[PDB]
Amino acid sequence: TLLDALNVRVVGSGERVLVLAHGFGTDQSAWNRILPFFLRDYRVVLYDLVCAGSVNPDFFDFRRYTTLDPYVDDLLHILDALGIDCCAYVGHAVSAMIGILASIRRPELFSKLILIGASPRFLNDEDYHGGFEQGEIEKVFSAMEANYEAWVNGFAPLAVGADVPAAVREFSRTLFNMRPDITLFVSRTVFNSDMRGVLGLVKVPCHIFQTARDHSVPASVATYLKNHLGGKNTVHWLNIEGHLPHLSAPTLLAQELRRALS
Repeated sequence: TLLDALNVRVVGSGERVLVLAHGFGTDQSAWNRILPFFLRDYRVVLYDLVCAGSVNPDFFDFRRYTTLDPYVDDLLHILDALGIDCCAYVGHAVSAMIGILASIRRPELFSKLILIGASPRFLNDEDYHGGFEQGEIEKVFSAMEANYEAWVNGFAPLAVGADVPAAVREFSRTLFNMRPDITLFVSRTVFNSDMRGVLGLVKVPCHIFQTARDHSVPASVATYLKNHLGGKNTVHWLNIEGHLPHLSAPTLLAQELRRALS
């Protein structure tokens, strides 16, 4: 029933497992345009985080999903249920972190992690530039709660960054699918987490995919990850603007994935 609730799907003609894990505001459909590049060499595993608008909101238990741990639990449950003993993992934003944490708990499960638009911490402090001040973040939450639609319309073009209208709409609609309720709660969960202290525990190689002008991830956060993740790290400086390259420049992003995977 968890595989059903989280919309777990296994496609492709290959034998090597590749899992694609969406970030906040989207669901697994965000990979639709990447997918074709991997169907013939891989067994591709996709799923939706509980907070995706495509998952029954009855399954979003506010007394459970207060931190990333249960998200990790869900991932690890999927992989065990599918009988996966080793895979390559691609995670966008929050799913980058979920991947990190999963790898630490089950290092045998991952051959490689690929992180797209990852950050261990959004908030600035003494010696760390995360991109956001405590004030800023709060004004986001009050904008979201006051008028959810107005917020989506102002946030989506910024998240996409580049002028790709089709992408803005697609991101808009998956944000709109989410119950405003949950979007608020999940955002709190994320903007307030500090993953910095875990990075050194990672031992699996990580490829850090970083776009130009990512509104939620400064260029230095990519370097920081490269410097702190405890395994062998490669940074991929994408010639793409925005935080959602899988929606905005899918052919370009797929080519880099293919390269990172070899």
